[PDB]
Amino acid sequence: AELTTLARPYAKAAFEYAQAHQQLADWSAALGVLAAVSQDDTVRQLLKEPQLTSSAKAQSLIDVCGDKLNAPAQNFVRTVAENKRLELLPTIAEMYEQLKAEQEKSVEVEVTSAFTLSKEQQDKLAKALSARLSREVRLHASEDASLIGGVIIRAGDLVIDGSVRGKLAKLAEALKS
Amino acid sequence: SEISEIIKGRIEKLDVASQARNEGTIVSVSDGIVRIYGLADVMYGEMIEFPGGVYGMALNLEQDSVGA
Amino acid sequence: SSGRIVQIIGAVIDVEFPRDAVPSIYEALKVQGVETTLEVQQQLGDGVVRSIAMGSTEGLKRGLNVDSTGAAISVPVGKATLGRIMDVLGNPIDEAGPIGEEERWGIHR
Repeated sequence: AELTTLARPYAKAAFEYAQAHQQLADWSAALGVLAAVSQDDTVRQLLKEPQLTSSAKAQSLIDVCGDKLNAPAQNFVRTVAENKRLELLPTIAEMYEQLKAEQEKSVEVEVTSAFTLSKEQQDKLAKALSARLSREVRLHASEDASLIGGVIIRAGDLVIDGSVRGKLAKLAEALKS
Repeated sequence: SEISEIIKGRIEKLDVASQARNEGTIVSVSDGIVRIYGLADVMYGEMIEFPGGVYGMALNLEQDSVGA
Repeated sequence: SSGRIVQIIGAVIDVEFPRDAVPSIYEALKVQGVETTLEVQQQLGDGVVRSIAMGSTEGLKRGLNVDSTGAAISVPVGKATLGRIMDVLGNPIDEAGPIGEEERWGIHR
């Protein structure tokens, strides 16, 4: 199955508890540190040994994180380990942020341009995107010399291409016919 | 990143046991088939040595284990 | 050391044991407080063994304690067995009382 199909129940349970107790910020840090720690090459190896029991894998991961996990977050790691799903931690953190972003009415937007775009232009783009998405947009600008001009915006599955590269492809498709 | 020096310092104290590429551990036993963890260097059709002078042959080299 | 029943599906029962006390293949196990014996068929890993019951499963529950006997099913042999009726485990099923056995042998050879 897709890792997203298996991490949905755990991400939803952690989000409902964090929301009901007003701990939304705390759990973003706990899940983020568990995700990062579970992917380091010595922890990645310890979480695959055949002689360790589920409780020892959970305890080892709890001791490494230490103070970056409250009592509820420790009960959650013990639950994920007992159900044999510690490989889902990076995906659980990713899905928890999606639920939190839609709760706070915010959207993460990726932007690529031919040349560096100034703060005035970034805010001008953000204003329009916020109006159509009816969400607080957070832009992540980046450079791509492949484009000969313009910008390409992407927010989830929505893709708006204003780059002259895309315009040159449309011109080609209309003349090759 | 999220890996603080404290977190990095704690990870170095873990009792992570190193496995040689020529060694493995029996995970399950059933109907004449033995599944083994490790054996990173074993070749398809190679002979495997178990305790008490018993021998097996590696036939399934899967991503996480060897079926002998 | 003792294990605990974790799953029951038909005649097949799964029992979980401490990782340093897992019973051998064909070893006989006894369920605490119930007159039922189990024979280990496979070692599934993670301290779990799969077994078949040598009695009715109507009285079984998840979480019941299970004891390892240290050997395969052992039955009485020799002259004492003549003129007697026995079950799979070697118990007398006639009303003539206990068998005057002097030796017991494992059924696997």
